[PDB]
Amino acid sequence: QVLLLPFPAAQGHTNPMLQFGRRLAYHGLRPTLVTTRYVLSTTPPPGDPFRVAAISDGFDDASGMAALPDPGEYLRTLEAHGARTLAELLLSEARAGRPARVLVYDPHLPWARRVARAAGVATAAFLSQPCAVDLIYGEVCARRLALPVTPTDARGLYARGVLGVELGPDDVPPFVAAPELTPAFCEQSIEQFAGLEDDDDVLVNSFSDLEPKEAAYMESTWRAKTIGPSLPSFYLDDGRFRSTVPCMEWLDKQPPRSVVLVSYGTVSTFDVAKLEELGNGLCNSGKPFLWVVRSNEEHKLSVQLRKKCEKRGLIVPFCPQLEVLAHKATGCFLSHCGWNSTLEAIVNGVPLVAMPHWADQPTISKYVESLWGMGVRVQLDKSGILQREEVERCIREVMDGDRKEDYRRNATRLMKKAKESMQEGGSSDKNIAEFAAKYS
Ligand SMILES: O=c1ccn([C@@H]2O[C@H](COP(=O)(O)OP(=O)(O)O[C@H]3O[C@H](CO)[C@@H](O)[C@H](O)[C@H]3F)[C@@H](O)[C@H]2O)c(=O)[nH]1
Ligand SMILES: CC1=C[C@H]2O[C@@H]3CC[C@](C)([C@@]2(C)CC1)[C@]31CO1
Repeated sequence: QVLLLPFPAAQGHTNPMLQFGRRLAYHGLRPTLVTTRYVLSTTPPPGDPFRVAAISDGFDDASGMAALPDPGEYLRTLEAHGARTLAELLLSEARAGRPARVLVYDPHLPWARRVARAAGVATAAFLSQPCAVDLIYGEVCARRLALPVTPTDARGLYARGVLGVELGPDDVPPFVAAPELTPAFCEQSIEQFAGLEDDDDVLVNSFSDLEPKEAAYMESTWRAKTIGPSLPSFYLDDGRFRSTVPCMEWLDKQPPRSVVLVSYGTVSTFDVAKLEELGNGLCNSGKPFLWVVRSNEEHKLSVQLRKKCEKRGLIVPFCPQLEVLAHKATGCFLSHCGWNSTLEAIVNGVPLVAMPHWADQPTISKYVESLWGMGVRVQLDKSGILQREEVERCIREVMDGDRKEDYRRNATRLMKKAKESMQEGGSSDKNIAEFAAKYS
């Protein structure tokens, strides 16, 4: 048995780990998704070839995140209850005749390691953020960089050939460049790396052609092996689809490369004025657009703005984002540049307009714009606000610019390297097959 333990609830942690698990099953391993009782009760299971098992974060009936909006407080409770119930699960599983061969875990759950190790179970950390950000956190954890991290430290990393781009103040990861803003997330980001060297394996959802210096450093410093992009094999053109979702039918009616997909992710919240600038920007661009506005956010949307969006947009609460990104009508993606989103754009060859909020997004956005060349980043005004004119300018810059073809050329180029990495003999595929063999 292979246990897979993502950060619970966090869809940006769970899909990639599930896809890695399908490849393990292809090689003969048996994967089990481990998740909270709440999420189990309130979500269909993944299905074959996965078993499911449960632990508790304390809130088996309510959402604990909702209950404990203070993040330090939630993490503390997840740790107390998760660690206890994971220990219980490792024993109950052995007693049922399914002893865990390895626990693959998100090291945003640092406690998972100690519990597995004390139960005698091999451990494999699964990093779901890019090498470039991972390694900076790593440098802090290893006491080679002090907090706060500065553009000067970043420039040393670039000068040493470790980072492939020079990060300015808006590009350094804010959790360690401005730790005061987010104390719990700083500590969580850094503590990923505490004890990592005791792991049997360390894995990262990226591919080495995308971040070659950063992946090489992560490997020689932390034994990190690239196993991504961890996406369904169909999108990767890997031989060894079409849904009925209504928004796909709308998209079927649009001309080729005409549509802007717009999504700011599952976590971040936008206030009314910010939604107003984003949505007016979209309407003002004159492009068709599929704008994802979550159920828990849509009450911030005025009737007027909503009516303006009807002329050539469609607003939905959720879309099948991979399917949309693979669709012929889709011309670019205005994205917060979460890592999962960015990798999905890359595998589909879709150029990006980046509008980062935090975590790894500012750094990712800088790579998009400078090293990868597959898009542009929105420039906030002097006081930190995104204006509708900037949203509109960037959409039009990517879709009608003199550099329209540069963004497309790079996105296509990187699409092909991403597919190669995950096909048989590719750099990521090889690390997957090695891991598979190790535990079979
Ligand atoms: O309508 C929808 C909306 C989303 N999805 C899918 O949900 C996932 C969103 O992941 P992404 O990394 O872009 O956003 P999120 O989990 O906020 O990322 C956090 O977690 C990431 C991983 O640690 C991190 O890089 C990032 O900074 C964090 F914000 C991605 O697989 C989408 O395809 C969808 O299918 N339909
Ligand atoms: C609330 C939360 C959400 C997740 O998604 C976001 C990306 C990393 C992150 C620290 C975490 C894994 C963990 C904390 C998060 C808050 O930043």
